[PDB]
Amino acid sequence: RLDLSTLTDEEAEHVWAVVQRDFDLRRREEERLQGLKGKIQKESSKRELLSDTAHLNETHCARCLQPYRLLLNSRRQCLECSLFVCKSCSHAHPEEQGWLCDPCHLARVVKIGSLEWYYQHVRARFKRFGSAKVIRSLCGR
Amino acid sequence: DYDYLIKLLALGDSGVGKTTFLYRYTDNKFNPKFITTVGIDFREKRVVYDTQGASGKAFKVHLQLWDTAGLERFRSLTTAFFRDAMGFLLMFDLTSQQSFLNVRNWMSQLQANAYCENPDIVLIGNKADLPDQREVNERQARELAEKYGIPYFETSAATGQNVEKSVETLLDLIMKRMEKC
Ligand SMILES: Nc1nc2c(ncn2[C@@H]2O[C@H](COP(=O)(O)OP(=O)(O)OP(=O)(O)O)[C@@H](O)[C@H]2O)c(=O)[nH]1
Ligand SMILES: [Mg+2]
Ligand SMILES: [Zn+2]
Ligand SMILES: [Zn+2]
Repeated sequence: RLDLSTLTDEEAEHVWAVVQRDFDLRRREEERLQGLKGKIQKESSKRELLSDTAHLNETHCARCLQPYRLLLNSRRQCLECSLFVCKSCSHAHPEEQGWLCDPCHLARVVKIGSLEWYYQHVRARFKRFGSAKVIRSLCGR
Repeated sequence: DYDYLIKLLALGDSGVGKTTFLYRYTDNKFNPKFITTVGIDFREKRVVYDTQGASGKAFKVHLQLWDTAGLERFRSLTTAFFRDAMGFLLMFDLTSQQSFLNVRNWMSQLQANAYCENPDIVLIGNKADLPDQREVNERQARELAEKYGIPYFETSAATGQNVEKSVETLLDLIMKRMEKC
């Protein structure tokens, strides 16, 4: 097992600190992703409700529901779910002449942002991540 | 507040200039003091990454720059954090054929403690600002970097020479990996 006895204490005290900061970080990143996943469900269910309100997207933004004629920008189609939304609720996506609706945009930051590919290869080669391993080893004090 | 959290880590011999290289990247400054890094440490920096297509879109990225210790007294601990990074800055000193010969040990060290056998990596030759004290044949370093199919960059934490460029190359290397999901 990773054997930290060699570490003198001024050192030990330092390492842990660095490790704490790492945990603070991890915590934060999981809540960041939670929040976004939260926004995608809320917006997504709203769609499922207004879904029975015939042709509403034709006159109202799919995201903020404000009326088109009242805005200072100009209606746009999401290249993804092909609904319309105002400039304020739209975003120009990475690779393609066009735009994305604020929900579809988060939907994508989340799929790429989570990094499943990475965290799973990590989890399948070791049982825990660095700070974790180093935390139990630093418990030998 | 940001779109992506990317984790990077620099490893190499002691004194090849990793802490200094990183500080120059996040502070565009240059501290000359040598205070061998105790085990591990990391600095954070928010940056923007723009995409290419055909234009594309800007993205806020929050970098976690991992700085490992070079000494052996710590080899054990340091290698534990290698799995915590998406990409590596594998650097050696241009003024020490030694550190350059250890680059082969480091690579394998990485291959065994990283999340994968072949992670995104970039070879870095530091301390270009002192050509009078240089001792590493540019061709070898350039050829080794081709054996691994890895980008090479002679850099300088002092002059800042490529410090910015190299890092944004590893980053762009990891961004192509993620996007394929
Ligand atoms: N002229 C010049 N000096 C540099 C450069 N980079 C680092 N140095 C110097 O080389 C020394 C070592 O830099 P460090 O960051 O401590 O190297 P290190 O490998 O991270 O130290 P360890 O954590 O023990 O591995 C410092 O005292 C700096 O003054 C550079 O690009 N140019
Ligand atoms: Mg250092
Ligand atoms: Zn709107
Ligand atoms: Zn959409």
